[PDB]
Amino acid sequence: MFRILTINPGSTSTKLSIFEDERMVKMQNFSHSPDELGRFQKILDQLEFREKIARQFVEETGYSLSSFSAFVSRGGLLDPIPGGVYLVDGLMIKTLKSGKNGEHASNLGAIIAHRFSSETGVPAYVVDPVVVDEMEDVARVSGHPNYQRKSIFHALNQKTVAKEVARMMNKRYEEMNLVVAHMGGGISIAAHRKGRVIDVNNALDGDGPFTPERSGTLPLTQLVDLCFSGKFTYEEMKKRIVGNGGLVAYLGTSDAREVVRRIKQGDEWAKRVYRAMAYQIAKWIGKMAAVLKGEVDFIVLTGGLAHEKEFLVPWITKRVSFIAPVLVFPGSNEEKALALSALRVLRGEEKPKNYSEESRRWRERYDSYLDGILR
Amino acid sequence: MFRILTINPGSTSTKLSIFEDERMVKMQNFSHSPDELGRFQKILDQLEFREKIARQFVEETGYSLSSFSAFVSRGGLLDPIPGGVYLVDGLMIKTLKSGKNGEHASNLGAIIAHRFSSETGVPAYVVDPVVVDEMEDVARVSGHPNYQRKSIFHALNQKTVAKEVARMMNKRYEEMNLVVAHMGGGISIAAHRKGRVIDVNNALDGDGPFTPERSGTLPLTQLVDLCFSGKFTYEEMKKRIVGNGGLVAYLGTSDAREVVRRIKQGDEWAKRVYRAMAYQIAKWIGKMAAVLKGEVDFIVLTGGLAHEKEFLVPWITKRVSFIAPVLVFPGSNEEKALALSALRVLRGEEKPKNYSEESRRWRERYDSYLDGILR
Ligand SMILES: Nc1ncnc2c1ncn2[C@@H]1O[C@H](COP(=O)(O)OP(=O)(O)CP(=O)(O)O)[C@@H](O)[C@H]1O
Ligand SMILES: Nc1ncnc2c1ncn2[C@@H]1O[C@H](COP(=O)(O)OP(=O)(O)CP(=O)(O)O)[C@@H](O)[C@H]1O
Ligand code: NA
Ligand code: NA
Repeated sequence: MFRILTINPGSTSTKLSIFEDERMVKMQNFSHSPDELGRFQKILDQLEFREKIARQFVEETGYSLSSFSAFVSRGGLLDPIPGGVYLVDGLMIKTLKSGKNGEHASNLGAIIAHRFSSETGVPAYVVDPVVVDEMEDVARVSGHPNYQRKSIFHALNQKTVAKEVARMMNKRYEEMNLVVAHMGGGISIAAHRKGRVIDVNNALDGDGPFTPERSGTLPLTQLVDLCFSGKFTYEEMKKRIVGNGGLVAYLGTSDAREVVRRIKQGDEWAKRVYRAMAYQIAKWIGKMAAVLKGEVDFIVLTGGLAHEKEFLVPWITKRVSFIAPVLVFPGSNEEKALALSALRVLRGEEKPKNYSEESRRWRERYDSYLDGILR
Repeated sequence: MFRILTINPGSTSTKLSIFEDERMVKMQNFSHSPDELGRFQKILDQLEFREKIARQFVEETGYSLSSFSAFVSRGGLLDPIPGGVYLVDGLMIKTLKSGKNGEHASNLGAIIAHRFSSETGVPAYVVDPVVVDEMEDVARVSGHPNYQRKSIFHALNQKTVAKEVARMMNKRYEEMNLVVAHMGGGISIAAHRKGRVIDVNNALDGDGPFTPERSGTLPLTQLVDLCFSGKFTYEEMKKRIVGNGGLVAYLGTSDAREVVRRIKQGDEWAKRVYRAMAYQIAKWIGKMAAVLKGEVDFIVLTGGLAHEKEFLVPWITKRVSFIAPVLVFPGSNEEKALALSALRVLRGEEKPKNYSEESRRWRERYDSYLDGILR
């Protein structure tokens, strides 16, 4: 019986849970109000504030941090790496604290687990960071030398549902081909070729179909124009990619249930914009089908939007069932996903990756690719 | 946004959770040691003890019981009723407190929700009690007039996975035919005919295949003999049906992972007994296939034992795939299951049943059946 602690720091919340083997024994979401949050200049300044909530969470359990077998955290903005469960080390910490790859609340998670680790000797891990990158070189070329397509998406949910589909039919994730569509506030559509995400859109940076809250890919010219059109507000213009865009920008809401209600009342602009979102998701799924050369076992719809079975799901299904049957796996459980990955490691069913080495192996391969600087 | 509280009292534990719509915000399992538990004569005496833990659980949340939209509890030993979400009323309470249908820790749940209800005005519900009974008359005949086959199983998990399978393929639970096998410490195999469990074994009372901890159906003669063979210990002989039987009685453990480890070491008695359990599950699935006249869309393996994909799952699959394809849906989430059922009701997507009336409609039909007393 292994007792595990999962750490999941988000932009506006902090989720923690305790697992005893595969059974969850405690979980609590600690939301943070804009007020309470704006009290910090840089994101790193929240470090002690959030650690305090975690120590407190275990504290009022009667258990001590040394009674745990592992501490597991959501990855963060680490350098590109293959999927898997990594041991938190010195290089990871240095990178996270220096925000060399950007600052994000999720970076605090690994740091927090590491300290819990230095005080108890218990192992700390991070699994499937948002920077998981397992794509093929051909997918990196963008059309212009000083631009690269990068793999930045909800890799944890992707990998997790893919393995769930396999396990459901007692097959191996490694022997299938899938098109998995994670449709939440962010939308990533990935091509899984034999356990490897060979191509996917850069969801986190706003590339792809538009979402309930993001605008997704936008017209090039019209952009470079409205770019320096005086309307320049590096911030304002920058929030139209991850904050103020998509359904919320057209209908004034990012709640699908609200939008479906309107469609049932005869709202035509609402239905036209919602239908356009499904239309885009379908197109991208088509892109990924072409990536797999048509060899697709299943198309999987997952994420919050997969719950909407009256319009969205049926619309997508009609357009893409010619590629492969459609399977719906609604939602996503980050806590359970992280704890199980740590259990597999503790049970010796999976080998822990070493971020340090693993990062070098990746950069070495990427650097050989990047050697296109030869004129 | 509806805030819901789920109440789940078990034999040795108490699980509570708080949902804000479909998002879980707090959950905690309160295990109770034999010492702390044996401090009460009758099960009803734990009433105030467990209520105190629930009030405390919400207490340290900052929220007040009146800020909730609903209180949801696991059913209990109520009189037979169709599946669904019931409003807790006076008749239910009277029945639970009087243990007329038996005493069980799960009975405390509804009672606790009801009080929370009388203090705040908020609605209290119980969903899919273990006594859900939707079988056909033909399935009730046992072979002897003063004996009836009763439907007592983990109806919540059954109903829940069945609907999940449907939703997965965007079809309606009401338009399919399934054989669902819940394989945990208790094993129920049910025939789902168009959204109605028309037949299933009385898992809770020890009828069916043997389990990791229960003996299941036993030889009649050998039983009636060993019945009054002096070895009579109404208790001891009674615990060989739900406590001391099955794998634990043969191998000395009810942990499948432990048993699989032994099989990998060459243990032959272990492998022979484990294989016999799969063998039995398969036979019962065959019984249910005959109940559906072969019209089966899918065979679904769910519950803890569904996690064991090295032996159990593959053994069952080989024996029954001639009936219909096999789908594996491991585990079971009671908290999420209860909260979602209350959300659907609060959202008006499902109508709440009235235990009082619903119980009469059931007994009336049963009584017409029972009218076989006409010589
Ligand atoms: N039952 C339901 N019916 C219809 N829509 C639902 C739903 N539950 C959630 N949604 C919608 O699906 C969308 C996504 O929820 P999800 O939990 O995946 O998003 P997120 O807020 O966590 C952001 P991201 O996906 O980038 O992490 C929501 O924005 C909501 O509009
Ligand atoms: N990952 C895993 N691999 C193999 N076996 C597992 C497992 N997780 C659980 N099990 C086994 O499956 C069985 C059932 O767990 P489940 O959670 O359904 O049981 P339960 O204890 O809740 C009793 P009941 O099913 O009657 O409520 C356990 O008895 C255990 O031996
Ligand atoms: Na777009
Ligand atoms: Na038996």
